[PDB]
Amino acid sequence: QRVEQTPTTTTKEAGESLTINCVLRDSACALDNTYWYFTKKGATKKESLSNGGRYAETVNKASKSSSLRISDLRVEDSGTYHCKAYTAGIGCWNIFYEGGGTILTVK
Amino acid sequence: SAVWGISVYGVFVLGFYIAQIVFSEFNRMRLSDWISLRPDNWNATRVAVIIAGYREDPFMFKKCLESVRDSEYGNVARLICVIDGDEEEDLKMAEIYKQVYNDNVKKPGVVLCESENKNGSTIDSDVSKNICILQPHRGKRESLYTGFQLASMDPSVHAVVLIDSDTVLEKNAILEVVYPLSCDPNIKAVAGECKIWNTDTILSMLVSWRYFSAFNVERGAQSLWKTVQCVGGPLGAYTIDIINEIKDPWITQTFLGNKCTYGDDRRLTNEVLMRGKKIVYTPFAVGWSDSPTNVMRYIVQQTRWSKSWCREIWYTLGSAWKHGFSGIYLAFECMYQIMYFFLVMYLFSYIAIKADIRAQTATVLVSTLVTIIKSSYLALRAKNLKAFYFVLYTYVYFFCMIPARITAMFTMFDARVWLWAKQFLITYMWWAGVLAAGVYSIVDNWYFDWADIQYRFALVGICSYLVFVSIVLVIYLIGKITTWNYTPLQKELIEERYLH
Ligand SMILES: [Mn+2]
Repeated sequence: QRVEQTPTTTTKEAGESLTINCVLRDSACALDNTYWYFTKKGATKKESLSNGGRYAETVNKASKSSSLRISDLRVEDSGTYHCKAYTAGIGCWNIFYEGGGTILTVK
Repeated sequence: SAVWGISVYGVFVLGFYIAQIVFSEFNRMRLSDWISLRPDNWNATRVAVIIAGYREDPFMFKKCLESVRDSEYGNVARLICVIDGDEEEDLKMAEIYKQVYNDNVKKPGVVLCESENKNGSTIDSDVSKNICILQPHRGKRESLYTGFQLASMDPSVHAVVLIDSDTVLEKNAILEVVYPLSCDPNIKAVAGECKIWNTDTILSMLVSWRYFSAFNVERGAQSLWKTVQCVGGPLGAYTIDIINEIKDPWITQTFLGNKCTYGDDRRLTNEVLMRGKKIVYTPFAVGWSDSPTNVMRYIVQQTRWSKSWCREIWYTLGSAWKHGFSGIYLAFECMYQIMYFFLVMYLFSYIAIKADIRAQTATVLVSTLVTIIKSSYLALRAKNLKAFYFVLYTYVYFFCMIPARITAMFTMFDARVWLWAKQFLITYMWWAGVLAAGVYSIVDNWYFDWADIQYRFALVGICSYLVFVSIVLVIYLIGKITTWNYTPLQKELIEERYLH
């Protein structure tokens, strides 16, 4: 059971939008919901992201997939993005699945 | 008056016990149904087990680590060993851990709890290898906290099984505690059935069946209500998340403005209950732990447990309303405990004052009937005939639990003579009081009347009770002589203790 942040690396100009998808793979358990964490370059601390502002996260339950649409990228948005998957239901453990992470460079 | 009181006592106790019985059976049925749909070779959850010990017996520690390694769970991230030692004597525990697991052991000078940086990266750098910590003797919580940090350190850790140094575990026990909550996300903690294996002494034997009952009835019942008031030290599961969420609060528990350096069990569980999370208990997970065999050590242990219970009841009630509908049973249970203690004390006071032989005969008979019913249930549940030894639990309960209760209540607020007094003077005064009541009653009723039907009934009842207790003692003695009452695990434990 693994989670794949398909676009795991990317470099893009400021003042565009970027979409990062998070898919839970090889799981018989249905995805519950997805949490997104951000680490600033150099920094190690992880900061949680919430729906609103420039952050728009879409959650798909049938495909056990989620995606974060971060729009209007500035320079300080440059960092590693991590998705944190959840499984729930009857007999389905509440698990943290951490994806490979997506390092974004904004120039 | 006396007849009404005994009647209500009997009906009340039996009704609550039957309700707890059906609740626990429903809990067991739900757990079995949940397990029935478990996929085979299920290892979805990554678990980092945590050990905490101090001055443990080297042989028992070696057996505990052997059991931990022998567990069949295939998704154990690492073993975190924490020992508040930093002392030449405690190096024996480190040597024992080295002969079983990876030789590497780290001995930080500083305690993470008192550290300005509570992240374990100061003391640890690699998460793949199993790590043992030697730290200055702080006590309990702290040690656990250390482990907690080290656990959380590894992200994979989705849960943390907390095990006492002196605990024998089962290969399955792990999955058995790290799976129940799969069924219900809310479940944030799984109490694991623990069993007293040392049963040579009658006390140990009694306590063993006591444990049995407790775990498989009350715990079970509360488990059904997804609100087990307390987790299991020896065998206890905890979602890493809720842990991280309660570790610090629990690591910083001060009662009346005083870091509670007592039973941690209860406080973190009470914090989890405050969060509104559901706690379930499973009986399929078993962990063998030893029990006190000396009456004085049992007294002090039960006194400490009573102190922790009385200290945690206020917060338990204060947080019980947060469970909405649920929790009502928890409130009923604690109210039952307090009112049951008060009723027992009042009944004994009334018996001592009145000294009516018919009354004492009636209470003895009904208490024997209650213990008979309880032991019959326990034997039917365990498919084992030694559960009938529980009928003697009335003696040990009366002579130990009550003095421990009074000691805790008196010592909650406000050379060696004093300290020794604070432990056993309550118990000695209680024993003197019961003896004085007995002799006063026996002299107040120093008469014989064979023409009185009530007197005849009382005499035949007391004689029957005496012969029953005598034959139970005799069968226990012959069982001890033939070593039949020994637990199955104790036999090979003795075998490889001798072969050492
Ligand atoms: Mn021990």
